[PDB]
Amino acid sequence: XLXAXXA
Amino acid sequence: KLNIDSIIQRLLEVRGSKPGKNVQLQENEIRGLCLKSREIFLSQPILLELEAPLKICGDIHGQYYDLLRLFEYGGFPPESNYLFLGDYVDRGKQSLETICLLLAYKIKYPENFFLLRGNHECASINRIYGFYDECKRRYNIKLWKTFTDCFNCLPIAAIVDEKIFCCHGGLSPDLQSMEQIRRIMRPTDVPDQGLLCDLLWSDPDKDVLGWGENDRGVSFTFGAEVVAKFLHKHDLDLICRAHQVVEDGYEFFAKRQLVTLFSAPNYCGEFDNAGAMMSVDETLMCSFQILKP
Ligand SMILES: [Mn+2]
Ligand SMILES: [Mn+2]
Repeated sequence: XLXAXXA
Repeated sequence: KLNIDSIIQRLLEVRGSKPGKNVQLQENEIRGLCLKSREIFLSQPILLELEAPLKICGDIHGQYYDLLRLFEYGGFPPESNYLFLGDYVDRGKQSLETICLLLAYKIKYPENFFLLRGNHECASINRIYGFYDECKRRYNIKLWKTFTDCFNCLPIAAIVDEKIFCCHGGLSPDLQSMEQIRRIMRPTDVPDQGLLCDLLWSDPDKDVLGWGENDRGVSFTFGAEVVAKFLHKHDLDLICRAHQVVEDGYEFFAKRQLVTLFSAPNYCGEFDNAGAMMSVDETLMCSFQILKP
């Protein structure tokens, strides 16, 4: 979830 | 011309310093690493055919002190052979020292140290996700572009003792044989969707059995049947890949026919994951070394 390009 | 042994000494000098402490190499030493390793990449096949014993590591993402810890546990080169699965840069705070160290060991030990391309070894991705910014801050944009020309020459896949297929992302619906990988031409960016794009980007999924849609906005997901078909067609035992953040540092997929490796503990400072490295010994037995968050 850190931003989908990727938790 | 270039002093490899002195670059490595200066990179390893910060072993046991406060994590985050920089090694500010000269721009022309870094350019030297990029151009010399590129020539070594181009002289070696795009599909690596490697032999055990071998340590296999997943994503590092500029966590330089965690790379130093991996080498502590596994033995610093040439004490062990290494295969890295890509994603050296972005996210972490020291992409420059990380990639310089790996490129320095590649020049120093070109038959005992191997590096695959990840999706972050693409200009369009590492521009956004940190490496451009690290380069601008610490050196310049022209050096960032010199790395681009080096990353375009990285090999894409490895086969370890005819049994373990290694790549960064995973499989492709376009992938029919190993020969297809073999004359992808280098240097290459990844300008279109297709085989090379999928090898850098695709993901396993437990809830698709065939091919599915990828949430990253690019490439595909693949299920257990895909993996099973591929391994049996090419007479392989295991897919070793990376690319995905996993809690234990390693995670099995597709009825243990695939393993994901992530070698960066406590990713971004924010996830509480461990890191893992896969040791394949001389009799093709695998073990996992865990690096704590
Ligand atoms: Mn990746
Ligand atoms: Mn990654």
